[PDB]
Amino acid sequence: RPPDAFVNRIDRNIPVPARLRHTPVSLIEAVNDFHYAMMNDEERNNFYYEVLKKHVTPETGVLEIGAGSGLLSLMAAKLGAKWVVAVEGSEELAKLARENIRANNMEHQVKVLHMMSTELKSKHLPEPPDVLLSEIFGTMMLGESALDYVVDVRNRLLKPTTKIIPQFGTQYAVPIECDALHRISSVSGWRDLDLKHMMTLQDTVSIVFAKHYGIRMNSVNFRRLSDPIELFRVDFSSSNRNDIPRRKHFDVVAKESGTAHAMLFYWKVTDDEFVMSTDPEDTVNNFPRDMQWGQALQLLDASNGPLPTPVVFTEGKNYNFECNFSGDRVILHMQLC
Amino acid sequence: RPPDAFVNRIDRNIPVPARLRHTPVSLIEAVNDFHYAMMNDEERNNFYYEVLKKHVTPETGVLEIGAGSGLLSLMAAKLGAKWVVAVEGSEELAKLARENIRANNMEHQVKVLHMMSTELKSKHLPEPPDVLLSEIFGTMMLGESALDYVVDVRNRLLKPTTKIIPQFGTQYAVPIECDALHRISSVSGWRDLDLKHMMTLQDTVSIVFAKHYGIRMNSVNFRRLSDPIELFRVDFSSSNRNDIPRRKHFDVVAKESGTAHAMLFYWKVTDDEFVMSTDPEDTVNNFPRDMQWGQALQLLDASNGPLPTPVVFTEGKNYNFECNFSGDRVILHMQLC
Ligand SMILES: Nc1ncnc2c1ncn2[C@@H]1O[C@H](CSCC[C@H](N)C(=O)O)[C@@H](O)[C@H]1O
Ligand SMILES: Nc1ncnc2c1ncn2[C@@H]1O[C@H](CSCC[C@H](N)C(=O)O)[C@@H](O)[C@H]1O
Repeated sequence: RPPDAFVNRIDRNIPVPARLRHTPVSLIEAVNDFHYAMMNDEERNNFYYEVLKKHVTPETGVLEIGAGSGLLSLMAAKLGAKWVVAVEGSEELAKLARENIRANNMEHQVKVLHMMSTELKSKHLPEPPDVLLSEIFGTMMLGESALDYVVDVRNRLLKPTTKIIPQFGTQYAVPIECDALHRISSVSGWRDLDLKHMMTLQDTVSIVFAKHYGIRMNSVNFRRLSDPIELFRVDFSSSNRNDIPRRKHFDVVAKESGTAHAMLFYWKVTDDEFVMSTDPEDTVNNFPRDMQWGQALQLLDASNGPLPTPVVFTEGKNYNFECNFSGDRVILHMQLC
Repeated sequence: RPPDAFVNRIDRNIPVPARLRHTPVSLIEAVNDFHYAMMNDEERNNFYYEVLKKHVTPETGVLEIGAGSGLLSLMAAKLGAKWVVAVEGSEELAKLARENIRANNMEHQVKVLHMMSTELKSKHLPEPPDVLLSEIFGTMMLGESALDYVVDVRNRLLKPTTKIIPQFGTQYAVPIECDALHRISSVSGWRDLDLKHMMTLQDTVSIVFAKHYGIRMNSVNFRRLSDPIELFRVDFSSSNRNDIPRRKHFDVVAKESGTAHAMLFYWKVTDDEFVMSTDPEDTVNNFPRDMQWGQALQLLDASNGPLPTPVVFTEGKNYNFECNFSGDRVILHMQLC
């Protein structure tokens, strides 16, 4: 009986079926919160299948960072890989991956190791892999430290001819007007009652996932006020942290007049002709993707006064933004200068 | 300098304006996550204004449970209340309420006490109030223990003629088919790869807010498969916990054929002719309400087998559900029998 069995925190008058009772709550939460949505992103699954298909042969050894359900590792095995090893940091997700492997009679082909990729050593593998596979992207592309984890494996366990899937990733930002977002992130007053003091607290610093607001970008009216800003691009086979500056400046030309309530962040990952994008334009008919990755938002303050100042764009004018990054390049912030 | 100053957990390369720097993170989170949306629910504000208007005179003393921003207490003062006392459990929200009161020059009329209502005593008030006011409703109506807190004050601090605002609340449930929800809460497979084992973990126990899924009910296709089920009704001036059974059974007649993926929960609060509803039908044009309260969902399992069994409705047939409550009546669960 696990100390964190699901049944423990449920009220004793509420029924819990046997299949859930003694399962750790953390696993039920991970699968219900994330994994069903991931597995229903058919375009994501197809992207990985098509890219793997270009590379996997009976002679190809495949290493995956982050087994999860085991789906992508199962794909590599389906495609006839020589061997597949997947690392998974979560003990319970590792067990679950093994169950899915068992269900598809592939225990002889796919091995799941419970460990973080940082702890993986050459002795844990039959030989250096021909393919390195991962899907550890966040709502922000590098949100789950994809670059750092791939770099660590790339430095230590691969060989010169190893194909890293996926190869490329680009993080974008675009200033947007969005009245729905504005109405849940600001206030002025109610009739003759002044509530402007509430604005002193407006969080124009944090990156917040659209999901956290309760919003799906594809389901509200918003306007992109400029062409997309490429914040940075990485090649997972060659890039390092220092390929991304700690501070960058961008000249943003307004294509539309309006209020830039927020910066909208989305990304695009590619490998040869195949593309995995979180641009709302590309996810109108991909509800599971909008639920699993969605997009991120940072509210914009034009200045540093006692109250936030709206960022107002006039068509045809230039707007300079300073982008600051954390050391690991995971956290960023856009400030009008 | 507070130990939990907002600036503390922000990366040192990311700018933070003075207005945010030394403010406790908990306050910034509460206001950004909840209070802007609340304050932009114009129908909620109008409901309270109109009900207060029926009762508040220069002779009326008003007690509010839960000051928050201070908006509703400010309304009572605007309407010319004799005196207004609002309790607020959060020290920082109490301070914020006081700031809003100051901004509207009403410090002589509205007093905010930092305490939970359970700690409020007769000596803290000028006299027993003529009006008790609260907006402590959750996504589930009793989710923030509204009944318990009102009952405690009602037992101790009021007088026979005290008007309790709002008077009535009714919690509803309705079985729904919703393909979008289904696609982020289930899986069967991917091509020839069997993923049915993942279904052993489907959480058909928890009440989960639509917001948590990332979903807004008014923005996805869903079908109500029966008339609404009234789970319980309360009169805040008279009801107690034992007016709600610990277990209830409901006969639900299918009006439509389809799969009942989930029970959808919403509520309606009334006082005389005025209504505050979280039924999606009533919130199509109230985005802030859908963001602040929204609706709740419980996934349905027809049985207690090793895998979940879909609940399938055929038009014209009867379906029996057992509703179990926690002791405080805050948590409930619907099970097909
Ligand atoms: N550096 C690392 N080492 C091992 N596991 C990791 C990791 N970073 C993330 N993970 C795990 O990787 C998974 C990412 S999501 C699962 C992806 C899965 N292969 C699929 O495509 O369907 C999570 O289960 C997480 O626990
Ligand atoms: N029993 C209780 N005693 C005191 N404060 C409470 C309470 N239950 C909830 N609260 C506080 O009540 C507030 C509810 S939301 C704020 C409502 C505000 N009066 C408005 O209508 O705009 C929160 O700030 C919460 O901290």
